[PDB]
Amino acid sequence: MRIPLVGKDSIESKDIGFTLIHEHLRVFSEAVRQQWPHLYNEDEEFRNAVNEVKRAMQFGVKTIVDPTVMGLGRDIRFMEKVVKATGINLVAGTGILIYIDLPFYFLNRSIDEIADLFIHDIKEGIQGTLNKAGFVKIAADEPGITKDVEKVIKAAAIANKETKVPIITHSNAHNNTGLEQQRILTEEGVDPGKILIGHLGDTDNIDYIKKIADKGSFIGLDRYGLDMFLPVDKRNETTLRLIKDGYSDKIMISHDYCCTIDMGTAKPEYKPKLAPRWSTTLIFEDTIPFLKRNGVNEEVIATIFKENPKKFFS
Amino acid sequence: MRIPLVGKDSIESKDIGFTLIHEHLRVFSEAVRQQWPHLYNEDEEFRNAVNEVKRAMQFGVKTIVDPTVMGLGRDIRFMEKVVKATGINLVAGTGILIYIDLPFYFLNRSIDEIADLFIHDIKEGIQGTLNKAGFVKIAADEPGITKDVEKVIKAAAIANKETKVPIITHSNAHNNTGLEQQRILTEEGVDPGKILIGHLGDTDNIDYIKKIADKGSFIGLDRYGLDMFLPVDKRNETTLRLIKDGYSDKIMISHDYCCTIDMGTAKPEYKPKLAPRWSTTLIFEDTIPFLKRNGVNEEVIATIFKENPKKFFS
Ligand SMILES: [Co+2]
Ligand SMILES: [Co+2]
Ligand SMILES: [Fe+3]
Ligand SMILES: [Fe+3]
Repeated sequence: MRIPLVGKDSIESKDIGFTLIHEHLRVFSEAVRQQWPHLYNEDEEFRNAVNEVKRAMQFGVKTIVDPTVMGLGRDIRFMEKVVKATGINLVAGTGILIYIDLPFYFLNRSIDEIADLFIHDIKEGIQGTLNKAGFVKIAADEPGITKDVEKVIKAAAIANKETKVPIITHSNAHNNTGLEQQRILTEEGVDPGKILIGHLGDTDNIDYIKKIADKGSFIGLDRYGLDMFLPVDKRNETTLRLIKDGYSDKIMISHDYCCTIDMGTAKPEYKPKLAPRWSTTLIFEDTIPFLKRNGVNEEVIATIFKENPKKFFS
Repeated sequence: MRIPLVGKDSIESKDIGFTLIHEHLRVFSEAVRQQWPHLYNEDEEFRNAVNEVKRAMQFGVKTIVDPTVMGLGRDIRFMEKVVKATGINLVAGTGILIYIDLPFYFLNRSIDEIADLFIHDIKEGIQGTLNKAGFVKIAADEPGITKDVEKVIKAAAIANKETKVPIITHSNAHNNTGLEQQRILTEEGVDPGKILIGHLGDTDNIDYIKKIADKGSFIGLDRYGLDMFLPVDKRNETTLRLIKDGYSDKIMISHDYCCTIDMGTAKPEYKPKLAPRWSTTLIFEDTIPFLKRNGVNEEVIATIFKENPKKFFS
């Protein structure tokens, strides 16, 4: 297939190259930014995103997939400015990130109406531009598969069947929300190989992770650097074990890094070892060197960062 | 006190004149408008608001209080354009309308931080303008007094104690959310006479309505025309009974009219009598004529629409 890119002509999926599948140029709550602009500094957000993207490119990253959608402050014009300043291939998406209920707008509205919003972004363009969405992003977390969460999942299935774009999820690794997302999507006719079940790297429960991979979907070991969810060393051991056991062709690795994010800062926790620097390049500083010196060869690295994204977007 | 007005110098509260205490120039879900602008037409929204405001002014309305805040799409620049086009006195507010949880921005943030946002809008101005907020708006509905709902209530109390602006609420008339809002605010030191408990006209449970008025707060008979909550005739009978029983000095009347609103349309219900035309002038067409021909004198009308707002803002 051809993948739409922000600020560029679309590319063939075979040309995606080395990809970070889950990173955020910027995240914010739409209602807070609209109501209290004094809390934000767009110039700093722009500088932060440009600098992070440039650093990723210096390590060989060719494409970044950014699943900032409704609920996380997607801004296609900000994204296109970052592209112009860096030259990155940037894949933007459509979708909705909620944990409980949809915004009031959606009262009395059908799953088809929700799907039409996603299809609009895929076929016509995002936010009044010709930049088109290349995937759909959906979520579930601690509250489980609520009524409105299910509506969004089913709308993503409709958009995938109509346009063939893949689906990226946010899940909570400690309930079975990821497993439920996969099942609900596949029951609607979505190819399991067109789904990335997100945030599975937040657990060391390898049997749960493997169960989802064995059902055909990519597994998101996608929060490297967020020690609050799982420390880097345990993520590395889980990643290494999955590679040793033959799961390279389902593994996707990223950081979920937010070059800026507006949420309040949680209480710091200090451990014996110096805290890792969460960024878009931590895997080049820590994870990839760790895998290599544990015997993981170059072909595994190419599978995870090139072949798997290529398949996902094919 | 002096009441700040959008696009005008502040006025003494004695000069507020005939007031509609709860009307919306425009409502939308911030995240949906940001992500799917194709669903909206600002020129139509502007025309609708200007035309409604002009009609209200033709019946003698001097001031409109608009409690559109975070969660309902407050836009101070849109409001100031409507003022420029009409000459209305418009009171804008600050606050947050949620039913369950706050946006992700508020994770790990204190009640004091929330109050600081409201105080910023009151003292410094709304959305980067010098238009200042003249009241705080808070909500609770079917989910009851959740953790985050309580946080917003307590933040409104802090803002009221610091700045002396009054508090308008949204409640669900069929639970005791309005009674709970009143109690929580008064326990924090808010004068009950600085509170309007909203949406009480949605019930004909006169004992519940009177209980709140007797605890010192204004009662919002504030959704005239929304037959889905309560039909006009039963609202009129409840209003008349409250007047007959001596409650004029606590009654506030409005329509909650939204000149535009983005929410999906509920299923229509057709009754034997022609449905009333919900607008900002329905009370001049129906309610006020009904009260007068049932013996309600001009002094009652002046109490409800002039003296009560004056007290509320004093
Ligand atoms: Co996520
Ligand atoms: Co309300
Ligand atoms: Fe993310
Ligand atoms: Fe309202």
